[PDB]
Amino acid sequence: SELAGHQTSAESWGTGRAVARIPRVRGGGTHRSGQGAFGNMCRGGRMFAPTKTWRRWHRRVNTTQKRYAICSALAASALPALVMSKGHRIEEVPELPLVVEDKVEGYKKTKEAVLLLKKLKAWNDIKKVYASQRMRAGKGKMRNRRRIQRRGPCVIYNEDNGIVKAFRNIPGITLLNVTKLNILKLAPGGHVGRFCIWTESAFRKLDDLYGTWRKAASLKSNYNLPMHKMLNTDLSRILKSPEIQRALRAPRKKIHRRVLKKNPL
Amino acid sequence: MKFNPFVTSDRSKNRKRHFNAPSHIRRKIMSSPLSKELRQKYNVRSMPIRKDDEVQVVRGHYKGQQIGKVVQVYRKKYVIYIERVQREKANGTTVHVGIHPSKVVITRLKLDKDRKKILERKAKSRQVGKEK
RNA sequence: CGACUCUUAGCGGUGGAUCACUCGGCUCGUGCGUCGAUGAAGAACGCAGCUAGCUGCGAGAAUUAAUGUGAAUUGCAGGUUGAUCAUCGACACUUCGAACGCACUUGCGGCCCCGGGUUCCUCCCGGGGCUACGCCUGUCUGAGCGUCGCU
RNA sequence: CGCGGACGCUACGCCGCGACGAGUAGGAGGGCCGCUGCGGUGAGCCUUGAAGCCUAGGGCGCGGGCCCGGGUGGAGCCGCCGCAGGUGCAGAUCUUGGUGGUAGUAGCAAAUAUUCAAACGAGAACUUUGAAGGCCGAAGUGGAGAAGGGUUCCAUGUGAACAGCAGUUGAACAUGGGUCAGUCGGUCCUGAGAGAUGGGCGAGCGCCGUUCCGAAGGGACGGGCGAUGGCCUCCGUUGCC
RNA sequence: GAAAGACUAAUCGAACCAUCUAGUAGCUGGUUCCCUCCAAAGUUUCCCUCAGGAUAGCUGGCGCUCUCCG
RNA sequence: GACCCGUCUUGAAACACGGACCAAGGAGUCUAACACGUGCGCGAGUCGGGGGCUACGAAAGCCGCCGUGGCGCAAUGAAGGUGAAGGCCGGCGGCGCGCCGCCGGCCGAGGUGGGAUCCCGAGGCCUUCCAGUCCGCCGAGGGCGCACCACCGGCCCGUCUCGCCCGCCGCGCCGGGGAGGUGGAGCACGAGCGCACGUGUUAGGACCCGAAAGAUGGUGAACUAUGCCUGGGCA
RNA sequence: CGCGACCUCAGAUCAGACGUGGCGACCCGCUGAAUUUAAGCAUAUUAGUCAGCGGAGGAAAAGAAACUAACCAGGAUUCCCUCAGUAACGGCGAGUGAACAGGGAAGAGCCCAGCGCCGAAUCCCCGCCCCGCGGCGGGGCGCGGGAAAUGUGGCGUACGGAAGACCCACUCCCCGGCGCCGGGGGGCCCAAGUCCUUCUGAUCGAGGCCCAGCCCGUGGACGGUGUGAGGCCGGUAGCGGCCCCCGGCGCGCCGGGCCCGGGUCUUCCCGGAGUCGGGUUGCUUGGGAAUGCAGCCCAAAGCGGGUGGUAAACUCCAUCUAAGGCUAAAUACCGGCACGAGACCGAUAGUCAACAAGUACCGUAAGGGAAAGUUGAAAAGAACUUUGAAGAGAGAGUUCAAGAGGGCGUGAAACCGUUAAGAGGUAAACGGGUGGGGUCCGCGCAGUCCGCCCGGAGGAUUCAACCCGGCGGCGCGGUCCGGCCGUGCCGGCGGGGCGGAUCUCCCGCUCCCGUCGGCGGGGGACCGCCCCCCGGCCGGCGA
Ligand SMILES: [Mg+2]
Ligand SMILES: [Mg+2]
Ligand SMILES: [Mg+2]
Ligand SMILES: [Mg+2]
Ligand SMILES: [Mg+2]
Ligand SMILES: [Mg+2]
Ligand SMILES: [Mg+2]
Ligand SMILES: [Mg+2]
Ligand SMILES: [Mg+2]
Ligand SMILES: [Mg+2]
Ligand SMILES: [Mg+2]
Ligand SMILES: [Mg+2]
Ligand SMILES: [Mg+2]
Ligand SMILES: [Mg+2]
Ligand SMILES: [Mg+2]
Ligand SMILES: [Mg+2]
Ligand SMILES: [Mg+2]
Ligand SMILES: [Mg+2]
Ligand SMILES: [Mg+2]
Ligand SMILES: [Mg+2]
Ligand SMILES: [Mg+2]
Ligand SMILES: [Mg+2]
Ligand SMILES: [Mg+2]
Ligand SMILES: [Mg+2]
Ligand SMILES: [Mg+2]
Ligand SMILES: [Mg+2]
Ligand SMILES: [Mg+2]
Ligand SMILES: [Mg+2]
Ligand SMILES: [Mg+2]
Ligand SMILES: [Mg+2]
Ligand SMILES: [Mg+2]
Ligand SMILES: [Mg+2]
Ligand SMILES: [Mg+2]
Ligand SMILES: [Mg+2]
Ligand SMILES: [Mg+2]
Ligand SMILES: [Mg+2]
Ligand SMILES: [Mg+2]
Ligand SMILES: [Mg+2]
Ligand SMILES: [Mg+2]
Ligand SMILES: [Mg+2]
Ligand SMILES: [Mg+2]
Ligand SMILES: [Mg+2]
Ligand SMILES: [Mg+2]
Ligand SMILES: [Mg+2]
Ligand SMILES: [Mg+2]
Ligand SMILES: [Mg+2]
Ligand SMILES: [Mg+2]
Ligand SMILES: [Mg+2]
Ligand SMILES: [Mg+2]
Ligand SMILES: [Mg+2]
Ligand SMILES: [Mg+2]
Ligand SMILES: [Mg+2]
Ligand SMILES: [Mg+2]
Ligand SMILES: [Mg+2]
Ligand SMILES: [Mg+2]
Ligand SMILES: [Mg+2]
Ligand SMILES: [Mg+2]
Ligand SMILES: [Mg+2]
Ligand SMILES: [Mg+2]
Ligand SMILES: [Mg+2]
Ligand SMILES: [Mg+2]
Ligand SMILES: [Mg+2]
Ligand SMILES: [Mg+2]
Ligand SMILES: [Mg+2]
Ligand SMILES: [Mg+2]
Ligand SMILES: [Mg+2]
Ligand SMILES: [Mg+2]
Ligand SMILES: [Mg+2]
Ligand SMILES: [Mg+2]
Ligand SMILES: [Mg+2]
Ligand SMILES: [Mg+2]
Ligand SMILES: [Mg+2]
Ligand SMILES: [Mg+2]
Ligand SMILES: [Mg+2]
Ligand SMILES: [Mg+2]
Ligand SMILES: [Mg+2]
Ligand SMILES: [Mg+2]
Ligand SMILES: [Mg+2]
Ligand SMILES: [Mg+2]
Ligand SMILES: [Mg+2]
Ligand SMILES: [Mg+2]
Ligand SMILES: [Mg+2]
Ligand SMILES: [Mg+2]
Repeated sequence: SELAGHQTSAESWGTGRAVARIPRVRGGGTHRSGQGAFGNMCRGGRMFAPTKTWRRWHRRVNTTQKRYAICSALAASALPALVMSKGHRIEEVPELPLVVEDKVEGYKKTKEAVLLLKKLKAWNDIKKVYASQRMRAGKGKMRNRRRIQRRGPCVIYNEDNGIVKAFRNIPGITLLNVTKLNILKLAPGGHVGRFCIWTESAFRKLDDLYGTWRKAASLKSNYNLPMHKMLNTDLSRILKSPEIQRALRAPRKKIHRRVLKKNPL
Repeated sequence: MKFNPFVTSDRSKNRKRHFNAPSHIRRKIMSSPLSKELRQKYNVRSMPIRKDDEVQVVRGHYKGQQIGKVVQVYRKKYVIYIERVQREKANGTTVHVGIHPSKVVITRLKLDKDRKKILERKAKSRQVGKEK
């Protein structure tokens, strides 16, 4: 507030009186009568730079970088190494772009959709969520940030036929929509590779929403995909190729250590 | 999760409406579960407690399989007093021991006209959801 | 062999830092947007069986009626035809205060009307009702050779 | 014929050769140094004992600092890749608290003065009674009041607090008690002066002003009418003229 | 104010209380963790300028075109 | 061996100042703008910041006949205003072969000096002595020559000097054209826009503490200063 | 000197009505400074700002043109982006600083006076009765009384209007007392383990329940309970249920009210006055030979008047009607009651204040204004004995714990007390270097291990090789048959979608003497890219 520290009335005692030329409290017969009122170093009194509300809180980022981050977060939810190293339990899942039929939008019982994540062998992740329900450290306990947990697998559908009431209870499971995708729940924390469970009617829509290189997006205005910068990224099948190992000089890998000086006399 | 936006999920606005709650809601907060003997017959799960009921004790130091009787409810400390749960001071007088009512199972009730109106409604609007 | 003085450790004192908690505050946001001459805001004095304080109320004074709930309140004594806790729509609301009979000592009165010592006849006590300034439409009563003319 | 050949290379890595190194104000870079908090993650640790303190215990780092064992303690905490900040103290006659030296010292010296015996008592250089010896010496260290204070006045108990030593004593504490009017005073009149209405100014809350630019008499008086009733005799009580 | 610049709630060669207010200062004091590398000036012109700032100088940082003729 | 630490100072152990002692708290922060470095996307274009449409979520996603608008692509003059090569060739006009001028065929966006890389490639790189393919190499000299720097020319606007021809619904104080020096923040085959971080200068309380004063609006004559009313006292 | 009447004007404790003071976050009207900046300072700036004064509301003000622009022209006010830190002002120094157009939120418009016509066609109050009446109203009656010709009502207002003709058209409109059909506040109500062995002072913790993975899961947010809980209680979820109350709006009638409109032609009428404007003085604004406002004197006009950003005359065009009025939404909100959340602070912080805080306490006053959180799960808050006049002790006793004792969690340093050790004449303290003495660790006190051969003794369920069964890898097979793909392609009788500043018979309108012709709503073909089934080349199959 603007009133911190200034709802007193003070004036220094001047020189003499063996004091420090500080604003002091105008008289009275109590304890707080000549104690030190204004300034920052006093008991009571204001802080340094009373923080104002018009600090620039928000930021904006361009459009075509928001869409480049979505294409660069979808392209790494397909490798079984950037998902295992993120931390999930994906040792047994039979196919990484996991596409399931359109009759999951007709589920309405979470009892009917655990038998689904058991058949899909994804329950050991939810088991890791039950094995990681713990508290929080610090002053978050008195600000309604009590219990934390660990982010689980995502689920992407096409249309809402009843699935939300049948998944929103299992902790970890984060729902989406293709038409209204999000990054903050695809890249948790700033890191890449959250496990995802696609549906058929959506995974057959990304070709229309984002478009190939020789065909633009038809539900956007004007947008093609970005261009790579180099193709054969694997320089282990480049360098030991017959076109390059021939046109080099000899490799000089002999160590040539310093010699001691002996006296020639 | 809760979706109603006029109900507070805070900690302090739930501790305050508990330590400064009036007596006619202290009535509802101080209830206790019924035994599986009564749960079989009435098809009920919990009732508020009255001065002249019958009680076993499940948890605490004095737990066992004994049937005591309620002496007097003390709804200022959210606590009651039972017949034979007492202990000795220095000189020898017996002082009762406070037990919170959630640790307490009921085996017999104190039935009235104002109690069977309730108990037949907490199974009428119990079965409507069964009719789902 | 001591005493004093300095040094470090163990124990004990003075002191209330640190750690951990929180019925409090700060900022933003939503919906509403309501006082008083039918006596407001504010202040003063009173009220509990044992009571000082804040808090709750107004000679019906830590609350009455009604409805809703349906067995306690509590530091100690007491004594289901509805206790106690809530809501509040029917009753009541002491003295100052824009303050209103004239004053600020709570002091001096007046006009009606009932009860009593009495026997409207004056005074005598008690009880109730009225007696502020400013202005509006009306009713009543009046002034004016400056009006203005008739009778 | 035989089925045999070390280490390495987190490429922001590893290895080798040369010359050099001072440094205030000031500039830059690296910080696996550190504090409080948020997104992520460690199938982390924790009442078979977490934070925090203590330590003649054992060690590492150039250093900032961290880690371990041994004691107390009793319920929540840390590491890594990233984000944000009210983020690191010896001083400012710094601010708020708290304790020493000086110190058992300065000091308890204005107005002439105290002794003896007894009683209650755990206890008496001061308390009460008596016995002397002295002072104020009628413009008093005496008897009563106004201004001010507000329960100090009175009694019975208390002794941990206060009465700058003590205390059986107290203007201290705790329980209770107390202030009686036709004649004493307030009330009632005016004084120097304050202050409304009519009226004047003034953007305005309001201001000058007090007989001055005002239709300022609400009352008695004597007589006549209409009224009423009081034992309507004698009259009251009202209205008008 | 029978006058001295006296007194006006311990305050007078213009009282006290709150607000604009955290008033201005070329002027005094203080300015909070480690290591590594480089390293100075107190001279110039102009200023109601001489306790001060502008300017050139000295210094550090980031790079660049070539060499591996000047 | 060795004076006590902080601080202004040409010069501190100083007979210069602040400092008795311990714990906690304590001083370059926050917006707007601009300049330059640096990281990212799109690219002669870029940007939806304001507006709309569909618990975390007050978030995210879209809209192109919602791209209006901002900066940029084009400068100069006080302004009215103007607004960025030309070479060669045909028959050709007068005159004095040349200019200028009405018409046709081709051509064409400069020049010299340095210039990293590039190309041609005289000559040879053995293993019993002579032919000969490829692969690069080596390589004297010789060629195209990026980026840039210096210089010469040319073009555009403003302004002065010398002087000639052409145009026309309006025939004039009309309009247009050339050569030569001078002024310009300009062209000469683009380089910007939006976001995030860093230092630096500034405007705001602006590294924190510090004055002597200045103004508006209000409270006091219970002490003391003087006039008044009413009473009281001086062997 | 009379009775009389309109006018001007008083009094009343006359009847019935009204306003006055407070809050002051946002608002409208006036009044209005100085610190400060310019390196001084006086015009400027600080500022139409604080303070001061008067008025309201749930929102206030503004407002249907005496308007902008010179275009092929827009068309009430407010509000956001933009123009713009720009045209301009200014010791032309420091510095201040607008609007129009364009895209958007919201969208709503109107009435009187005058001019004239209808026989005051007009209100308010008193009286009686009936209905309803916790917002005092309607209909019937009043030889019952009052105001208005110094003008009450109807039509009617600048988009033109009225009137009288002649033609064309008319069948709903508004409330008020009700009956009746299906947004809001309060109340009470709604899932599932205290299952096994065990740790503990007490479990919510550790483990277990498979071949339905303990149970419900449209409910795993949170809170209470003797540490930590989806399943112990309360609670959350759900177009879940029930019980009350007040409305919004729909339909039946029963009542009263109001008889109204077009088009086409003839004749009439038509607007606000000490104000506009002019001179002047003073404040002001970006407004500059003077934008607005205010004061003094002068003071108008009807083919008129003001404006048309440089003063002045003569001219032409354009656009508007001053001096009188009303009006919802879009916008603002540190106060107020009622609510949710938070990359915030966590008792010297955060509001001054977590607690008997604007309280104690100082000053005559105006005014100034603090310090102060925490036993334990439960007071089970220490019976009794004993010394002492008592305070305070000594044993005992409660709890897991007095090493938690009524200002009681944790218990830091300065500082003091006592114990143990080691010392002591140049104030103590430090640095470099050893030496001695102590505390401690070595869980030291007969000190390596791993490979490989020779030798010594032992024992297995024991090797090499073949035989079947299963998996996996390379395949240059100099080239096994199949596959999909191509930021690879050629031709096609293909079967199709997006675009286009490439081209031109139909629908329509306007124009033309059913015909032309500009303008378009449409076809249809021509291209380019993309998709799609059949056909061919090369190709990888190490994203
Ligand atoms: Mg504070
Ligand atoms: Mg912590
Ligand atoms: Mg709900
Ligand atoms: Mg009492
Ligand atoms: Mg009742
Ligand atoms: Mg008096
Ligand atoms: Mg060095
Ligand atoms: Mg030590
Ligand atoms: Mg605890
Ligand atoms: Mg310190
Ligand atoms: Mg002495
Ligand atoms: Mg004497
Ligand atoms: Mg006396
Ligand atoms: Mg006396
Ligand atoms: Mg006494
Ligand atoms: Mg008297
Ligand atoms: Mg006066
Ligand atoms: Mg005198
Ligand atoms: Mg003098
Ligand atoms: Mg002065
Ligand atoms: Mg400051
Ligand atoms: Mg100051
Ligand atoms: Mg350098
Ligand atoms: Mg000069
Ligand atoms: Mg100076
Ligand atoms: Mg300087
Ligand atoms: Mg020496
Ligand atoms: Mg100094
Ligand atoms: Mg100096
Ligand atoms: Mg000197
Ligand atoms: Mg120096
Ligand atoms: Mg020094
Ligand atoms: Mg000095
Ligand atoms: Mg000193
Ligand atoms: Mg600190
Ligand atoms: Mg840049
Ligand atoms: Mg600069
Ligand atoms: Mg600064
Ligand atoms: Mg001055
Ligand atoms: Mg006096
Ligand atoms: Mg005098
Ligand atoms: Mg009256
Ligand atoms: Mg002024
Ligand atoms: Mg100045
Ligand atoms: Mg200055
Ligand atoms: Mg000055
Ligand atoms: Mg201004
Ligand atoms: Mg001014
Ligand atoms: Mg002003
Ligand atoms: Mg103001
Ligand atoms: Mg008012
Ligand atoms: Mg109101
Ligand atoms: Mg309005
Ligand atoms: Mg209006
Ligand atoms: Mg108009
Ligand atoms: Mg306009
Ligand atoms: Mg601009
Ligand atoms: Mg100048
Ligand atoms: Mg506009
Ligand atoms: Mg709209
Ligand atoms: Mg009308
Ligand atoms: Mg009219
Ligand atoms: Mg339940
Ligand atoms: Mg719990
Ligand atoms: Mg605990
Ligand atoms: Mg729980
Ligand atoms: Mg469980
Ligand atoms: Mg001005
Ligand atoms: Mg005016
Ligand atoms: Mg002009
Ligand atoms: Mg003209
Ligand atoms: Mg008007
Ligand atoms: Mg929310
Ligand atoms: Mg913080
Ligand atoms: Mg504190
Ligand atoms: Mg505090
Ligand atoms: Mg603390
Ligand atoms: Mg405390
Ligand atoms: Mg505590
Ligand atoms: Mg313990
Ligand atoms: Mg303690
Ligand atoms: Mg000791
Ligand atoms: Mg010793």
